[PDB]
Amino acid sequence: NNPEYSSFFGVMGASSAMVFSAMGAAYGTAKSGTGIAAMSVMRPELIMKSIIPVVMAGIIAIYGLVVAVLIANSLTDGITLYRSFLQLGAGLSVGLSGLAAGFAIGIVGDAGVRGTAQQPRLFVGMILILIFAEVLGLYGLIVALILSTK
Amino acid sequence: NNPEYSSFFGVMGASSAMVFSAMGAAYGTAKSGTGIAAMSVMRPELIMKSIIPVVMAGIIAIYGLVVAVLIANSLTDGITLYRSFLQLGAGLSVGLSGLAAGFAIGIVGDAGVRGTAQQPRLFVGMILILIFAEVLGLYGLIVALILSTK
Amino acid sequence: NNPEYSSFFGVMGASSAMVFSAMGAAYGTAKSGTGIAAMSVMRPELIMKSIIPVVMAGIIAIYGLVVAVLIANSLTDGITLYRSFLQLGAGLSVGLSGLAAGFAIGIVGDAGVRGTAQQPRLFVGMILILIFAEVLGLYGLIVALILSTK
Amino acid sequence: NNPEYSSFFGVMGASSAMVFSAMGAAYGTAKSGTGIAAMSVMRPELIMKSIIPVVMAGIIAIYGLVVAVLIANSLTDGITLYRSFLQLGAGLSVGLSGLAAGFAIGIVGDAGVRGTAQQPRLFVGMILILIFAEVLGLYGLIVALILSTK
Amino acid sequence: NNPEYSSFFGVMGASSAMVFSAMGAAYGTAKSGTGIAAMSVMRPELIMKSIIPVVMAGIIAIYGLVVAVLIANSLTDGITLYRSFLQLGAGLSVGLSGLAAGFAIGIVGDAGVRGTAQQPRLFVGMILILIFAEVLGLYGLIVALILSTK
Amino acid sequence: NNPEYSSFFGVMGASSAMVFSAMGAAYGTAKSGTGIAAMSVMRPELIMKSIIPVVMAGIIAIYGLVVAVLIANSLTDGITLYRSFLQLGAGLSVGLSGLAAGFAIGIVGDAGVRGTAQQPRLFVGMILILIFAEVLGLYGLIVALILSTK
Amino acid sequence: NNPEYSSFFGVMGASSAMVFSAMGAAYGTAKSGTGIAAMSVMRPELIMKSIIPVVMAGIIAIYGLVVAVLIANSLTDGITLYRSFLQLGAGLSVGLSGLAAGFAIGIVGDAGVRGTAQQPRLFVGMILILIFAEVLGLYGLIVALILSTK
Amino acid sequence: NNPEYSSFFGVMGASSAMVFSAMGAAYGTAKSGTGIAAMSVMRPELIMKSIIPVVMAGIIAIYGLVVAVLIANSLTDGITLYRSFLQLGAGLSVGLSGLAAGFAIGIVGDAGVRGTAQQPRLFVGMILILIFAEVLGLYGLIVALILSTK
Amino acid sequence: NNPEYSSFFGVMGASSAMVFSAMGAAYGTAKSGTGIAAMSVMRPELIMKSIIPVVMAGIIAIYGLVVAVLIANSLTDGITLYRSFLQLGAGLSVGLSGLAAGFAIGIVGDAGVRGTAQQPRLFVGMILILIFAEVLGLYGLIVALILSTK
Amino acid sequence: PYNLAYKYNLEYSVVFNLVLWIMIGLALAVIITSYNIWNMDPGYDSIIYRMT
Amino acid sequence: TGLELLYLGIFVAFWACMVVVGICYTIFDLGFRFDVAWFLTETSPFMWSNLGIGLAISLSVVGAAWGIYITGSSIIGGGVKAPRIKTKNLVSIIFCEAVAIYGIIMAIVISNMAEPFSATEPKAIGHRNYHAGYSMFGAGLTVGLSNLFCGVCVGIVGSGAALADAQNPSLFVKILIVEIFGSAIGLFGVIVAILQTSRVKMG
Amino acid sequence: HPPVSYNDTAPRILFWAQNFSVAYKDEWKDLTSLTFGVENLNLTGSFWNDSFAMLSLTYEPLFGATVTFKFILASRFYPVSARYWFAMERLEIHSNGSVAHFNVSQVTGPSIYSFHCEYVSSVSKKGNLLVTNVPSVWQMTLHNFQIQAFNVTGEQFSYASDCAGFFSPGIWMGLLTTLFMLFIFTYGLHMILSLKTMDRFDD
Repeated sequence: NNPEYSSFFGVMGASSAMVFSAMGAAYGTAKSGTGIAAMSVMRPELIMKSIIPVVMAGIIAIYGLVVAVLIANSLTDGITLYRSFLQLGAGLSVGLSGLAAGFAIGIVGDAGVRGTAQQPRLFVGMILILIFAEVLGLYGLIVALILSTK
Repeated sequence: NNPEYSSFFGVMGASSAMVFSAMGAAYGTAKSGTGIAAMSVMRPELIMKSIIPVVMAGIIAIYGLVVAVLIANSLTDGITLYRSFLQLGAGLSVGLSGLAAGFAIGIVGDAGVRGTAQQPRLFVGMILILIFAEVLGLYGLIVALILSTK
Repeated sequence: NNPEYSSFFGVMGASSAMVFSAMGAAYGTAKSGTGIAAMSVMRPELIMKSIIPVVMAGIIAIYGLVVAVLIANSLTDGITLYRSFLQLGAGLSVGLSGLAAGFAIGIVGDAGVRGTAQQPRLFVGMILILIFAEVLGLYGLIVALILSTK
Repeated sequence: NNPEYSSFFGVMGASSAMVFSAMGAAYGTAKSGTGIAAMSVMRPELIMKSIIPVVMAGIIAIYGLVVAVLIANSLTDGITLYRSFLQLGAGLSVGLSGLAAGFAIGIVGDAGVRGTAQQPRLFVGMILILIFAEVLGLYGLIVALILSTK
Repeated sequence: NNPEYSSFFGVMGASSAMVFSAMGAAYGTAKSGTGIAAMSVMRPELIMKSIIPVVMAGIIAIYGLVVAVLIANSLTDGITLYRSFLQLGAGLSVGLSGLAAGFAIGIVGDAGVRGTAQQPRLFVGMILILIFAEVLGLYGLIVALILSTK
Repeated sequence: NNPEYSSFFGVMGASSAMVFSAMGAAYGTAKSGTGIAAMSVMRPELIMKSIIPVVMAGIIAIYGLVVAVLIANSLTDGITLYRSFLQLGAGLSVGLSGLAAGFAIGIVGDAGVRGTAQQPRLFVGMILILIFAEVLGLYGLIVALILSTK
Repeated sequence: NNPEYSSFFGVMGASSAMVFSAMGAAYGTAKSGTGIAAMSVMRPELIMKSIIPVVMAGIIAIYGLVVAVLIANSLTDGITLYRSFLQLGAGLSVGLSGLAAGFAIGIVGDAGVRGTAQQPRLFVGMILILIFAEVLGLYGLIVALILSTK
Repeated sequence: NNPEYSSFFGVMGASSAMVFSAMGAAYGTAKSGTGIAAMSVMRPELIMKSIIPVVMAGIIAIYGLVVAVLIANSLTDGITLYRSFLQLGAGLSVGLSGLAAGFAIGIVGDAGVRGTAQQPRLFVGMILILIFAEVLGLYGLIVALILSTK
Repeated sequence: NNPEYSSFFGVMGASSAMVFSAMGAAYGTAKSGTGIAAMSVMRPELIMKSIIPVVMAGIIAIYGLVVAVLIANSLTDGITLYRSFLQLGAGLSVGLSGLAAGFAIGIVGDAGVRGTAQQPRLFVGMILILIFAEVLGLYGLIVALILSTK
Repeated sequence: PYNLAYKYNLEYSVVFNLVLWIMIGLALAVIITSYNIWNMDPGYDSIIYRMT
Repeated sequence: TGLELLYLGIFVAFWACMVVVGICYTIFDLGFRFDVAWFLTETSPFMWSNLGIGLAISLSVVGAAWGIYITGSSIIGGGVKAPRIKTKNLVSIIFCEAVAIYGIIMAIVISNMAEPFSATEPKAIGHRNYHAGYSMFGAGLTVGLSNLFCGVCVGIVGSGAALADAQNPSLFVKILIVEIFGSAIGLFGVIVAILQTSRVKMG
Repeated sequence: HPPVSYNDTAPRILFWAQNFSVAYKDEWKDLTSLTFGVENLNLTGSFWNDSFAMLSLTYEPLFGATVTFKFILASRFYPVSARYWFAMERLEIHSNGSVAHFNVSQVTGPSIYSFHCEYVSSVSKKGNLLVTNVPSVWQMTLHNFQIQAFNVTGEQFSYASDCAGFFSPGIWMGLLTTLFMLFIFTYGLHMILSLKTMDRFDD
């Protein structure tokens, strides 16, 4: 009685959970990567302090991957077409949130890296905005986990 | 008796409400933060003064979370295809309201940060202009909440 | 007798009503904030005056919100397909009219703010074009209020 | 009872597993090599260091083979049409992860090897930031194997 | 029982297999060819030894050619409606793999002949970097030999 | 048994074959001849020898024209719905290969006559690069004849 | 048995033939005329030895029209849906072949004319290019006539 | 016997004829006329000598009109549904051939205007090139005169 | 009897009759008015001479309007659906031909602005060129009248 | 086979619409993100000045 | 500049898909699955009335707004040194609100005839209303875009007029004549609309 | 299953169904067993003429009532397409003389080709096939039906024609409204993306 072709939702859902988050990840190592390259060109002594946004990009990768595997292992062929659809929606939400976090972390990491070298007082604010990007990723993760067990 | 696939539109509403506001916050914080990294570098005495757009983008993200979670926790299988459409409309409404609000606060915050770099008198009026866009987002939230519980 | 799918037209109308008017109000705030930020460095004594178009952009948002909340109240499940259509037309019309009025308000605002920056004599004329734009926005409100009961 | 040519989602998955990865690794080599041609202008002794990011760029292509060969071997005709979907999802996931890793590796290896051509200290940060790109590709392969085996 | 219009899946596979690789080889000959044309001016002695990436783009195209001829060898009208799909996937895969490999080889070989002209030491390193792209094209070959024989 | 719609494919392949190859030749001669005029401005004695890529561009169109005539020879009203297929496959394949070849001819021949009239030693290397393009077109020609015979 | 869309297709064949031929010829005449207008000032005497590419775009028009009118004279109502295929393919083939030929004629004629503004010897090589332009036109003609006789 | 919509094709034929020819003549007066306004500033003596391309655009208009009215007076309700195809194709053909001579005349005349300004000897050739363009116009009219009466 | 909905063709006949024609009219007037504003700056005596393009853009508006009024007079419920085809064709013809004449008179008109600004003699010639465009507009009219009353 | 139908799914139109919409939406998102990440600007300054 | 590339891609894909589907349907001789009567009989005339009204007001609003800001920017630029400009150029913004009223009044004209049907079966029920509400749609979009472009032309012409009035205010009426012409074109639009709504009746 | 057929001089009417059932007292007398496999069915009242035909499938008097079903088959020419189109529009159920009438849904197509829609039924949702009131306690369904009763050349049916077509009419106007909404929205988004910051200030 369960309608067929239901799993187009969930199978794509796990993927989409990690797709846009993967794009955000590739963005997060990108621009801040160049900024860190420039600021270790000009002064190598703060090279270790400039790695935090890269770790944040890793954390956004975590945000994508946890929901991705949660959708993957919550799968079957005879689904009631309701939960599968919910998994699709959760995947889209978490992926798009991770992509937003990737954009924010890349741009702000580059800006704050190029900033802290001149004025050291910008480093703390850079860190704060990195926290805000993580909070965006967590917002997406929250809705994803709600939709994973509704 | 209910139409098939009925409840899906409300879940897409939750996803849109979430993601559009997430985009809004990710942009509202990013360009404002570049403004901070470009302004505070030479007038670092205003670091604490110019975090207001970031908090406002956070408020937009919270609006997105609360609407998305409210819709996600009201879900069921037995919908008459009339609750789901209202939830979809509410979700799109608040999501893109947060998106436009995020853009507005980011650009106005960068402009006002540089302006108060040049002229401290702006600060209060700058905040007022930020209140305007936040209240636009609040209007969107009003309509979304009226539709969600309808 | 009641046609199926009768409810999605009017809710999307109310959506569009609050959506496009919100875009217009965002436009007004966006451009007028760039104005005031550019301005007050030279003449900080006219900041209070430059809030004239900003409140009016907010009022465009109020137009859209008024129609959206009205349509939100008047919706139902047992629609003969007629009322929902009236709601759709009213909402989309007020939304696009708010968009137009808001953009006109915004760029006229920045321009006339510059005109006041140099020549004070242009300030009353700036208010003139703004009041005409607000009359346009009020047309957008009033015709939609007519349509929701036609 | 199985619908026609049922394996084709999984066959397109076997394709997508290395399609997007061939795009990605190609991108990564594409900008890296043009960078190297400039680096060895003024410090030919770093022709050995030039090979570091490229051997690691090869891993994207390795991953493109990982699931592609697996599914080129495990394919059959009598498929319930759902594992076929799973394989499609896995393939497109690992492929676009190959794109992500390729993009990040190309641009970051490029910038970092400029900054190593100037400052030798930058090398440590170059490797460190390079880590996260293969972490991302790994995440892609994780989800792809889960879907290829779930 | 085999549905009508089945053999095109294989035929269009064999079609793409070399055609997309031929687009790649066209770029491969275009870019590095123009670069060598530029670099004959200052070092006429490097003209003959700069042919390397062009020969290699040749083999990139041989990959797609081999797959295209193989599928033609295995081509038949009485297909089981599964083998033709494997041929489709194989051909599409190898063709676009050759496309990307040839493009990357062209641009990297162009930059490499720039670099070898300005400094003879780059001649070996650039060769190795080109070997990498050839290996990527070879993986594109590999998967297509597995599938078109499966 | 084959319906009356079984020869669209063959009659359009016979077109495609010359068609895209002729686009290729019209790019090849278009760029090359412009180069020939530009460098006949500088030394007129190489006006004769510089005609090689244009004869070669004609050969690129031979590749499509001859195969097209073969398709016309093998074309009939009562076709098996499986020889028409191979005609379409071969025709579009050789066409697109010729397009790629002629594109390469344009770019490479123009840059080659530039760097050859500048540096006379390239009259070897330019032609060496040229013959690769014809070989690339021959790949398509081989498979086109094979499909015409399969 | 005999459809009417067969006649439709034949008429569109003749149309597209003369259509694209006219496009090519008009473009060629435009570019050639611009070239003559550029060259005429410093070289007033060669106004009588400059019409050649215009005449040869005319020859492309000869091809386009002879095929178009030949197909037009063979139109009938009792078509077995096969000669219609041949007519459509012939017409579109010769048309776009004439388009490409006229494009090549325009560009090469303008470039050669600009080169001949100071280099009278370039005239010979310019004719050498012109002959292959007509070769492309002839190849547009050939298979189209073959199909019109098939 | 002939179905409804049978008369439809012919009227778009006549229309498209006059439409595209009007576009051509509009562009003919477009470019050449502005060229006159730019050129004749310094040579008002040739005001009577360069009206030829404009009247030639007029002649293109005549062609369009003649075919359009020819189809207009030859259409009927009970049409065979083949004559409708003939009129559609003929009208399309002649219209866009008028457009073809249109842009050819526009570009050629704009070049010839200031080409005559600088060197008055260009007049010997300019009208000859315009005659070639009008030969293409006649080509379109020829195809129209064959198809419509067919 | 009359097929239902048959009048739709005629009503779009009226619309398309006037719409594009009026586009062109208000474009020509618009742009000639700006050019003549520049004229008003630089000399006032030719203001009576500057009214020429505008009244003829009005003539374009008449070309549209007369046909549109004819259709809007012939409107009714039970139309044969075979006259309405002519109505629609006439409408789209006269509309877009009014657009044609519109931008034509506009561009030629502002060319004539500066042309007569520096040389009063060119006034007669530019009037002649203008008259050609309204001959084109009358062309746009007459076939519409023929078809709408055929 | 007596031309017995293959049981074309009931309300296949709605399924077709939904699958088309979701596929094009995902395609739009991935393509716009690809276009974004393609045109990044590393700055074209600092040592990049030295390398021009 | 990627947005226009996106739009071009969208349009190209849409058009190519339509062409491919059409040629395939013609090839396989499908039995009027591209049923025009199916596309049309399932269309509520309420669409026609409501969208006529909506377009009629929307396009007028958009054009009037466009003229409003164009004249606003121009007057504000010209008044920097010639503030006597504002004595005269406000007639342009009056013309913009005229552009608005031309559409608003006709929206009321269409809205007077909003009525129900209480009819379900399309065949031969409400034959008159089918053409009536449609015609309301046609007239509405006509008057809408009419007022739209009228406002556009009036606005940019008023911009030219203001920038001319900066240096000499005596020629303002000599420039205002062309605005009168644009108003006349808008009136042509309104007249076509009334001729398209004078023989209609709903329900 | 062997389909039932009008096996007089030449088979002219064909009809299949995987199931067929009717509930009189709200419990379903399964009539699948009596059809598609039963050799002898009472077909006395069936009639054949070109574009003019009837059917009469009488059964045993189960549940104390003689059962019969009657179907009207005809095809009307249309010049607009120059084709004959057959349509089914009324079904009668004769129980003990009394007749129960059932206007039929949009079951239609060309006389050339057959018609298949999987499920068709009086009971709502499963199918529609309703008529004015008719509060009888008889509901019927037809799992995987099929019919081909014009220009029948043999026991084989003709090419099947789907009822669902390619679109559901209940959402086409909704699709169009969404298209217009997204058009105006992308206009707005194109406009807002032209925004950008301010550069260095004036003094």
